[PDB]
Amino acid sequence: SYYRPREEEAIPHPLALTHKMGWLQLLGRMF
Repeated sequence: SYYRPREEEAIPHPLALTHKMGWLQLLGRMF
């Protein structure tokens, strides 16, 4: 695991997915 402050889990949420999706692509575990 790693420190990432933005690291929320909510699939419906615009947490990063809509703006640029910078870290979901390397994370993959929650979505």
